[PDB]
Amino acid sequence: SDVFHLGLTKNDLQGATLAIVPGDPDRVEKIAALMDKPVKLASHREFTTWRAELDGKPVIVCSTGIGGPSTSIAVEELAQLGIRTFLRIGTTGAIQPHINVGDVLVTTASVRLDGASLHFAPLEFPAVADFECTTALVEAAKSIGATTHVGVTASSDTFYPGQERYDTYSGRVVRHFKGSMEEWQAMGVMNYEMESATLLTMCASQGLRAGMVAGVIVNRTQQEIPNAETMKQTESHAVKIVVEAARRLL
Amino acid sequence: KSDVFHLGLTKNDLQGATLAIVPGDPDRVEKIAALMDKPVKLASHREFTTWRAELDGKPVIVCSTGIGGPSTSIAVEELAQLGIRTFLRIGTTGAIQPHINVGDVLVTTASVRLDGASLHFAPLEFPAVADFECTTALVEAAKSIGATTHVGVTASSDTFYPGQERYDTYSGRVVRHFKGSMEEWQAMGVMNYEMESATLLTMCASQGLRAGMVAGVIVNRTQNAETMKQTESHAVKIVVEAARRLL
Amino acid sequence: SDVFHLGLTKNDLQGATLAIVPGDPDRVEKIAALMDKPVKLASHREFTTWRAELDGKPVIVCSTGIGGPSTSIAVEELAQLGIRTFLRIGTTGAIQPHINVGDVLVTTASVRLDGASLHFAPLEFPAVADFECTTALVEAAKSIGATTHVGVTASSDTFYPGQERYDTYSGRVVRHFKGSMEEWQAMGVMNYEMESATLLTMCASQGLRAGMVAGVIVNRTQQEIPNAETMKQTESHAVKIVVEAARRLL
Amino acid sequence: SDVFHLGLTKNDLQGATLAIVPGDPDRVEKIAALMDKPVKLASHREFTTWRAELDGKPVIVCSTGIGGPSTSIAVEELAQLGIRTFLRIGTTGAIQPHINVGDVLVTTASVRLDGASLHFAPLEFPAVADFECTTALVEAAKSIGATTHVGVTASSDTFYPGQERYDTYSGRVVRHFKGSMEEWQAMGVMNYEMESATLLTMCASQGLRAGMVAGVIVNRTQQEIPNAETMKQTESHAVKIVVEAARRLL
Amino acid sequence: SDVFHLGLTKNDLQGATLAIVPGDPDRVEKIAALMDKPVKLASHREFTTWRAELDGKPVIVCSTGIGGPSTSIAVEELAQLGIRTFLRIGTTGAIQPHINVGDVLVTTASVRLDGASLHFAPLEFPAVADFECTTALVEAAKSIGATTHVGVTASSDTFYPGQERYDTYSGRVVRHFKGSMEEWQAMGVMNYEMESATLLTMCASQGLRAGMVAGVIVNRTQAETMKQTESHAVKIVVEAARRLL
Amino acid sequence: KSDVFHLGLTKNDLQGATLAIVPGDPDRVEKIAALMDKPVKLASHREFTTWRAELDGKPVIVCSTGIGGPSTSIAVEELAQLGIRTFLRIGTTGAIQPHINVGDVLVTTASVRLDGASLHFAPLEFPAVADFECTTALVEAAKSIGATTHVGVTASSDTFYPGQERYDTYSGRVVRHFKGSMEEWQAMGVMNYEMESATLLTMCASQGLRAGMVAGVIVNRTQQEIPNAETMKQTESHAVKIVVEAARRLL
Ligand SMILES: O=c1[nH]c(=O)n(COCCO)c(O)c1Cc1cccc(OCc2ccccc2)c1
Ligand SMILES: O=c1[nH]c(=O)n(COCCO)c(O)c1Cc1cccc(OCc2ccccc2)c1
Ligand SMILES: O=c1[nH]c(=O)n(COCCO)c(O)c1Cc1cccc(OCc2ccccc2)c1
Ligand SMILES: O=c1[nH]c(=O)n(COCCO)c(O)c1Cc1cccc(OCc2ccccc2)c1
Ligand SMILES: O=c1[nH]c(=O)n(COCCO)c(O)c1Cc1cccc(OCc2ccccc2)c1
Ligand SMILES: O=c1[nH]c(=O)n(COCCO)c(O)c1Cc1cccc(OCc2ccccc2)c1
Ligand SMILES: [K+]
Ligand SMILES: [K+]
Ligand SMILES: [K+]
Repeated sequence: SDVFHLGLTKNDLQGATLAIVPGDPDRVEKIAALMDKPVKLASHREFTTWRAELDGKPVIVCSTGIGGPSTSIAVEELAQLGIRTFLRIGTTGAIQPHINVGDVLVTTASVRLDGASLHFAPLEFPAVADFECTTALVEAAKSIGATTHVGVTASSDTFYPGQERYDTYSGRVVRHFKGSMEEWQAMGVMNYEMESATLLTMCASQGLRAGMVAGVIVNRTQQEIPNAETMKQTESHAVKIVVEAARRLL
Repeated sequence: KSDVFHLGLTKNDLQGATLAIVPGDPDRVEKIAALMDKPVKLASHREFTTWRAELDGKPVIVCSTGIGGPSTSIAVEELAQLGIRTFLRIGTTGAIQPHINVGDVLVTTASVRLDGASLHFAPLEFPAVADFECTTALVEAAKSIGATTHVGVTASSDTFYPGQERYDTYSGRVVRHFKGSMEEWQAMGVMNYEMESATLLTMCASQGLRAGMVAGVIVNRTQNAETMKQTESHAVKIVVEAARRLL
Repeated sequence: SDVFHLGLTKNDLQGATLAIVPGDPDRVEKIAALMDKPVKLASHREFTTWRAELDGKPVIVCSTGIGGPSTSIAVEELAQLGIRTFLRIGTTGAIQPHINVGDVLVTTASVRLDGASLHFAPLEFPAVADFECTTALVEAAKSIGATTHVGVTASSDTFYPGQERYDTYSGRVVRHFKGSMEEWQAMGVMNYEMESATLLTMCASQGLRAGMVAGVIVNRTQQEIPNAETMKQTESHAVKIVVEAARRLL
Repeated sequence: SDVFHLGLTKNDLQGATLAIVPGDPDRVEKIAALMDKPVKLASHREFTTWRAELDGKPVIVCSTGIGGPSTSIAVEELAQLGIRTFLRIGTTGAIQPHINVGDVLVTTASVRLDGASLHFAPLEFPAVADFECTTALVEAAKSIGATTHVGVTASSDTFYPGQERYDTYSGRVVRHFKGSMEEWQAMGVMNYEMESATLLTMCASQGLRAGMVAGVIVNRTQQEIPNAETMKQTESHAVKIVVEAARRLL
Repeated sequence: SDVFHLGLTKNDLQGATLAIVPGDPDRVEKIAALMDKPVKLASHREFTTWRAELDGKPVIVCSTGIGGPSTSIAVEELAQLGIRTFLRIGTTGAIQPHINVGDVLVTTASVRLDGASLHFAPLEFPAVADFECTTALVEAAKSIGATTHVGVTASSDTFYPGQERYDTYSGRVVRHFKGSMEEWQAMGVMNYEMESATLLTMCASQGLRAGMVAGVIVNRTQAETMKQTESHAVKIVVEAARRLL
Repeated sequence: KSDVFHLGLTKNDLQGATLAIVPGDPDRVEKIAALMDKPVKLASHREFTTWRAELDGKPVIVCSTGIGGPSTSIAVEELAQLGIRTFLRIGTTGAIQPHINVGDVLVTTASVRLDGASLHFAPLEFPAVADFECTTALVEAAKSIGATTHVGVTASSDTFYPGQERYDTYSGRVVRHFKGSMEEWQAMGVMNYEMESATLLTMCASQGLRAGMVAGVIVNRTQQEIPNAETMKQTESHAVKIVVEAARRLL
């Protein structure tokens, strides 16, 4: 292995410069199966890597795990191995009333409610997505025909207090995050997730291209629990979009 | 006499216009408006000069903001009250990357917030990001007229001198916070310096308004009078062509 | 010209070391007319410059515009040309019930609700006026006989949200500035304006003398819309004080 | 399941109130095997859970993954299920010249170079370990006879820039973290890891008991590559200490 | 004198490496009297210094005054003279309902509501007590038989607004501290005092050992017992010093 | 016996006094009070010593604050509760400008806030500014007795050592934040270092109380590190005469 965590060599990639980066290790195979000649490379901790082919060109699929810290490890080590373009796909909870479950969201930039992004750039630096990657995702969503929303995402280091959840062990939220959801809502923020602030900041400040797409599985203004059947269809919809976007970026 | 506090305009003056081009210089307002059909002056107060014109049978507004976030925030807020929903900024800039030449055109995706006024609308963690439709329109308009274009991040400062790390000043010193800042921005891939985009993009993105940013390079910090005039005409043609696609 | 923005040479000043700095470019001609031998020097962007004579000594009047950014340009370039003393004249809105419309205010120091001051000194540094300039303004106010208050001013980078105005397009104020006016009121702050924080900080941290005087045109506890008759008389009253103060500082 | 991520019910725990929380899902079986009646419960994403018995009392072992974010999900959902005491075991890189590879470190408190801790308490709040937990670990290390150091730990949201590593894709470190290692060294900080700031802050501010122990696999002042032989013995040493400390806290 | 403020030479210490550091200059004699052969060395400003014998070993008692600033002067100058272990004793106001007047509190670490700690380490650094010192204080509390609580302390640069007191001249508390007591209460913070954050931070970041113990004289949620509580706590800090010689 | 928590004073003890001179050293209180008519000792508790005197037929208070903002904030609050409305501080200082000499007098217009206590009264953006009437009286009194006076900005630190960039210490190190800080304040025109002005001026200006600050230079940091004990004695007596004369103008 040429790297500390992923368990991969330069030869394993076979000249790949683009990677799709989901959060769940168990979802890596499903994405790679949509492309040609899928093969397993490695699995260590939360990092599972598969290789595939797209229009005769090698492509990587690699899981990051939950959160900025493990995402920062995966992105750095993939960059060392030659990756220059990163496309993230994940699940999300919407905070706007007009956004429904099953909708697809493309992130232009993120609210930095994380710690890892500060290790690459000061807070004043924008957590902005690459223009070519964002274009490819919006065009891919229109190609397959989905309800799409484009805008700002709130990216939090926690699932609970940072997203103003009160049904917890303590039942309390620290002063800084008290009434924060209502503030983001008024500012036009679409949704909550946990990795995009880190990914977009670290790529934009290091000459790497990054894009972000997500499927809505819950709306915070309507309900609190997701549905099992609709989630699988929504995940399938978002996967098709990210693969189609990767096609345009090769 | 007036519906607003500073601009001196009524809703009737706009004639249903929802788009506005916002330069910094009051003197350059006439020049932009003359490129479009039926140009007419409306008001001239302080640093704010407003002109109305017609683009493809649709009314468009041109209004100067002056230098800096404070007066930009006054102009944008008062124009939004009058019915404007789309704002397109055009200005001059100094490039900090060696590959970007004088005469090049730059489109801003988002800005580094080295200003104060942006914080009056959203906390620092909120991204000073441009609208996707506006950015697309500006990029496609630049390709239409044929120009050397660079797309990326811009540093937006509340000063011209210390915040942009200039040492040829009265004091000859730069405060600790900004010492070595230019080298840091350069390493992070930041294209250029200007003085208004962070305020404009933050206030628009956090209030449901569409904003875009385009600039012409007149100097490179790592390295002519007539070349500055040609660069302005090149950039002005792009912002008008982009406005056509957004109507 | 020897400067980037103002369009002036060192010769145009003719040995001048003091400058009166208003905000409105249209007000420059009125202030210069009060002094002997007025002449137009330059007009570029928001910067209009006039040269006059006071007691046989050359004096400059130069507009800064609204806000710290353009003010920082004007002051720096004037300092390069030889100016060592700066006196600001402007309008203001009072936040104290005991201060009435028509009163004159002299600022000792300012609350830094701006960005430009930070480009010259860290936040812990006081935005304080020069003692000789402040004494000259107070004694000039007593010379003409006007109701004067001396104290602290809040200096904001915006006209609307930073001064807690809710009659706007969005009708919202960001968390940081919510309830800020009530806090400044309890702390004894007299008024709101938009330039003093930048001017006083940049001068005090660079060895330049600076003073600040203002006329109250509106009271926030009483009304919102100003007048026409009383505004003109207050602006004529305050201008007299700033010229009289310049006589003492020459 | 009673929770969102772990895939566990309250009855699965069988009355357990203590959990050992490693980072690596693969290390869970190895810790559980030291105790009586070890059995698998669930495996979802980076969260693997096993149940065992210690002196006739049920105990839980659950993986957190790398980083504060996934750690915060695991700790919260375990607290919902009845866990009140948390003991972390991990690997670390030492930054003091007097600490040898193979040594064991017990953390009294942590430097907060993370984001997640801020979602529970403001920066001024100490990321401090529980006194009873710290005592148990120190006495357990004395029991088996290991070389032990007790003190402060630096806890970072990144593996690379936040720990001032320069052998990377960019080869640069952001201004904030430039020269930071030398600063921590002078302040007597022992080591770098990635989860203790989150764990200790979130427990101390919510009435939960937490302790932290680690085995040194590399010294940053000596070499940059860990020895893949003594590492197995070091991790075996640290596991024995955490299990013996758990015995004392039942 | 070998120092700027304290008025002491290295010879005055007679080889002492441990110091008990109260806030009150008038309480220095009272603490020393519990040990053998106490003698006054110096009295300058708010710094009163006595030396005594404990189990045949010399021990220093030196007042710091109220607040981080004067504390930082005393600790630094004592370190120059050879002191390596510092044990603080004081009074406190509890903010938890379960802690009674007369109880004894041992601080593991402190909430940094002070300015002086920042002059030694950035805010992210923990104001944590030394493990050996904390252990000795807990064991000494059991030795005399007190009702003891161990945990986190809020350390403030003011007595009034920083501790959310509204019975003042202004009757107001700045926004930053409005509702702060309730927040600390929910986070399990035991009490308020004015020096621990400075002491613990400056010692932990400079290789010096420090411990903190206090007697509860008032409960914020709720003369006679005030003197008894102080006598109880002083006995503990001297007994703790015995185990650290 | 006492109307306050710390000072050990009743409102009746003040006899109608509204002005207080506030030094740092408890042992310097008697020296200032001896300059005025009918001096009497009221109380001595902790670092707080209080004397009462008469000035031009009007009662005046002298009360020590101790070193640092924390104890200063206690003294000021409890004196205000007893009716004091005007505060004048006197102390010793170390100059950081080459042109300021030992024996000079400094009057502070406003202070750089390198303290913690000031934040408990107003956010950092609020200026630590002195009262205009108090400042005017201090400058005029200095010219009255004839002294070399400088008016400007003071750096007010929560420590004596690292916050004032002293390296001759036990550790020999200064935290990143304050490394190179003295050179920065020097370039910005800051006159000197002391330890209480930021707290005093902020808390008074934000609560409707009048405050003034004056100090005597006993050391210059660019010239030396250890003050001459003979010159300190003379400078102290010089500064005390000014603060009493300034108090006369404000009654
Ligand atoms: O609100 C959310 N915030 C987020 O940050 N994310 C993104 O994934 C983070 C790790 O789960 C996310 O996705 C959601 C949506 C959501 C709501 C409730 C419970 C969720 O979790 C797992 C689960 C439990 C039961 C059935 C299906 C899924 C997810
Ligand atoms: O470096 C820059 N930073 C900027 O923020 N801007 C943007 O305009 C801000 C107000 O001028 C900007 O454009 C430049 C480029 C530049 C370099 C040197 C001098 C400049 O000033 C005005 C000028 C001087 C002489 C002839 C024409 C214009 C502008
Ligand atoms: O509340 C104020 N805050 C301020 O910061 N300033 C200072 O001028 C900033 C530039 O406008 C200021 O002056 C005022 C008073 C005021 C209130 C309402 C409208 C104002 O604007 C211009 C106007 C409109 C209608 C009639 C006369 C003047 C000014
Ligand atoms: O310096 C460190 N910082 C840390 O934060 N951690 C803690 O684990 C975090 C996830 O690896 C940790 O442990 C170390 C020690 C270290 C140094 C170099 C490479 C390392 O990585 C994995 C590995 C690769 C090859 C052989 C053994 C271990 C670990
Ligand atoms: O609430 C407190 N906060 C604290 O920071 N401290 C610590 O001592 C700091 C200086 O008193 C502390 O101890 C207390 C307890 C307390 C409450 C009310 C009055 C107090 O003051 C002195 C006094 C007044 C009247 C009778 C006896 C003692 C002390
Ligand atoms: O540099 C200084 N910074 C200050 O903050 N102060 C103000 O007094 C604070 C408590 O000493 C202050 O005064 C000085 C001048 C100074 C320098 C070295 C030693 C000093 O202390 C007492 C002393 C010791 C030996 C001979 C004479 C005086 C005072
Ligand atoms: K993870
Ligand atoms: K302007
Ligand atoms: K003190």
